[PDB]
Amino acid sequence: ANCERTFIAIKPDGVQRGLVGEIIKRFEQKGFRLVGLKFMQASEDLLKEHYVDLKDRPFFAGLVKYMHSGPVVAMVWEGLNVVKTGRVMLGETNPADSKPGTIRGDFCIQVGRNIIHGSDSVESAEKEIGLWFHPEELVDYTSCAQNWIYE
Amino acid sequence: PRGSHMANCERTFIAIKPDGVQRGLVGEIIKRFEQKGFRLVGLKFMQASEDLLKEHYVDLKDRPFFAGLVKYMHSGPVVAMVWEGLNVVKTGRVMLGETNPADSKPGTIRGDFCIQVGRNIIHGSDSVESAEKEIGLWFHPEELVDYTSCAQNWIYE
Amino acid sequence: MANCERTFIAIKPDGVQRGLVGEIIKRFEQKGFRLVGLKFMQASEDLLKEHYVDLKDRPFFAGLVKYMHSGPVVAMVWEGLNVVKTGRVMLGETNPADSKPGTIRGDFCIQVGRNIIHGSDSVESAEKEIGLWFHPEELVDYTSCAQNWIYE
Ligand SMILES: Nc1ncnc2c1ncn2[C@@H]1O[C@H](COP(=O)(O)OP(=O)(O)O)[C@@H](OP(=O)(O)O)[C@H]1O
Ligand SMILES: Nc1ncnc2c1ncn2[C@@H]1O[C@H](COP(=O)(O)OP(=O)(O)O)[C@@H](OP(=O)(O)O)[C@H]1O
Ligand SMILES: Nc1ncnc2c1ncn2[C@@H]1O[C@H](COP(=O)(O)OP(=O)(O)O)[C@@H](OP(=O)(O)O)[C@H]1O
Repeated sequence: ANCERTFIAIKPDGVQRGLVGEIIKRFEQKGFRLVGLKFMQASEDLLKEHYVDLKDRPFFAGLVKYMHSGPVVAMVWEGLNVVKTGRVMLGETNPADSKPGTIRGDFCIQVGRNIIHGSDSVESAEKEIGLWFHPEELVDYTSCAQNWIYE
Repeated sequence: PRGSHMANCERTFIAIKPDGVQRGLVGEIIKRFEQKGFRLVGLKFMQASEDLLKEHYVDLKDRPFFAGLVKYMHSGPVVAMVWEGLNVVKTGRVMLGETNPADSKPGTIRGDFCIQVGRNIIHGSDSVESAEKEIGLWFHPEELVDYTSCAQNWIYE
Repeated sequence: MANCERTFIAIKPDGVQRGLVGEIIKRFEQKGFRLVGLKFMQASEDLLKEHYVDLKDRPFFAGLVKYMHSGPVVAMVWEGLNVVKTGRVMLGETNPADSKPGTIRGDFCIQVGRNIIHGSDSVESAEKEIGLWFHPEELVDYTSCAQNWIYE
C-alpha cells in the first residue's frame, strides 16, 4: 500500500547528460518519498543478476557492458502503487513509444540509451532493492506532508 | 458556431484544494493555465464553509466518501478561480488529468503532482452546466474581473 | 544512417509573439535532437503558398497564408533518429483541442489557426520543406559531444 517501494536506477547516459536532478525532482514533486540513494559503478556480476530475466536476449552482453561503462544513480522510492506509477512516469521502455511529459518521452531517443530503469513489479522491486542496497542503507522517516498526500 | 467569439468566452471554475496549498503548488498550477492562453477572471484565497461545500458536492451526498470529502475540503484554505477560454471546461479537465491520480498521465497537474484520489490537489468543473452553478456558488458577480488580454489576437482567430 | 533523418519545424507568428521560442527550442535540445538550421524571417506569401500547396483549395487557406505572413517566424531544421515522427509527437495533435498536456501545443495553445508551430508530416514533406526554406549552406553539420550517450 502506501509503504510499497520501487527501485529506480539512472543509467550512465542519464548521468552524462546531466539529468539526475531533473529525474529526482519528478519523483519528489509527485509526493513519493526518497528511501535510498547511492552513486556507484555497478559491477558486471551485480548487473548480470539485476538483468537475470534478460540473460537469453541477444542484447544482454551489450546491455551489461554498457551499464558497467559509467556511474549509475541507484534509488529506492516509497509510496502507494509506486512500482506501477513509477513505470508510468518513466514512460515506455522503448523511448520511440514514450509520451511527452514522461522522463523518456522528454529526454531520450533510442532503447539502448533510455536514461533510466524502474522495477516492473512488486516482486522485481523487492529483489532489486535487496540486490543493490543493504537494509541499513534504507532510511525511514515521515514526510511533513504525509497527511496532505494520503488520507 | 465554430470560430465564434462567444465560444472563446466559456468559463470554468477551478479550485486548488487544501493539499495543493499545503504542498506549495499554487504558483505551478496558475502558471499552467496562464501559459496555455486561458484568461484569469476570478481568484480568491478562502476557507470554504461546510454549507458551501455540501452544495458544491450535492450530487455526491449519498456516496460513502462525502462526509470525509466535505471535512477535508474545509480543513484548510483553498484557492478558488474562474478561467475563461475556448472549451476551457473540457480542456481544463484534460489539463488537470483524470480525477483519480492513479490514472492521470504525466504532463497533467495530477499526473505530475499527486498520488491518491482523496488528496488530488485540484477540482475543475465537469461541464458547462456545472461551471455556471459553481461560479455562482463561489463568487459574487462583482468579484469577476473583465479585461482583454494583450495576446488575444495571437491566441484566437 | 537512420540517426541522420531531418525535419523542418517552424515557430509561427503567435509562438514568437507569446514568447515561446526558447521554450520550444529547449524541448528539442533536451530530447537529444541536434539543431541543424535556425533562421528568423518574415515568410513571403509566395513561399507560404508553396509550403501549403496541398491546402490551396481549403476554405481556410487564404486566412492561413495571411496569418503566417503577418509576423516573423522561426524556421528550424532538427536531426535525429525518427525526428520527423517523434517531432510530430512532441508538437502534439495539429488541432490544439486534441493535443495532450506535455506536448508543445497541449501546454501552450488553444485554437487551430493559432497553433504556434508546424512540423513536417513525413520524410518526403521534410525534404521538400527544408529545401524550400533553407539554402544548403545554411545547414550546419557538427557532432554532439553527447552523441555516444544518445545513440548506441
Ligand atoms: N536492444 C536493446 N538494447 C539494450 N537494452 C534493451 C534492448 N531492448 C530491450 N532492452 C532492455 O531490456 C529490458 C526489458 O525491456 P523489454 O522492452 O523487453 O520489456 P519491458 O518493456 O517490460 O521493460 C529493459 O531494461 P530497462 O528496464 O533497464 O530499460 C530495456 O531497456
Ligand atoms: N474516495 C474518494 N474520496 C474523496 N473524494 C472522492 C473519492 N472518490 C471520488 N471523489 C471525488 O468525487 C468527485 C467526483 O468524482 P467521480 O470520479 O466519482 O466522478 P463521477 O461521479 O462522474 O464518477 C471528484 O471531486 P473533484 O472534482 O473535486 O476531484 C472526486 O475527487
Ligand atoms: N481551420 C484552419 N485554419 C487554419 N489552418 C488550418 C485549419 N485547419 C487545418 N489547418 C492547418 O492545415 C494543416 C493540415 O492540417 P490537417 O489537420 O488537415 O492535417 P494534419 O493533422 O494531418 O497535419 C496544418 O498546418 P500546420 O502543420 O502548419 O499546423 C493545420 O494547422
